[PDB]
Amino acid sequence: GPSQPTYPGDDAPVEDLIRFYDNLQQYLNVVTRHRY
Amino acid sequence: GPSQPTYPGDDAPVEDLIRFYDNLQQYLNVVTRHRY
Repeated sequence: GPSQPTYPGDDAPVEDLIRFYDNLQQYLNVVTRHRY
Repeated sequence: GPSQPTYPGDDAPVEDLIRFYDNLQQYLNVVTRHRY
């Protein structure tokens, strides 16, 4: 659902950043409902 | 370039989250070079 994605940190490795990217993808998909 | 994207905050509005999404898109595009 509209789960607020957790931010690992600034020094987070690119893999976890990919994770955050996908988690933001899901979150944004939900909250924006593709209105951007 | 590989500019480390700035994190606005947890309560950041979805627009700025879109911004961070695109900034992460650029950053990840660079650093991963599409290897994910």
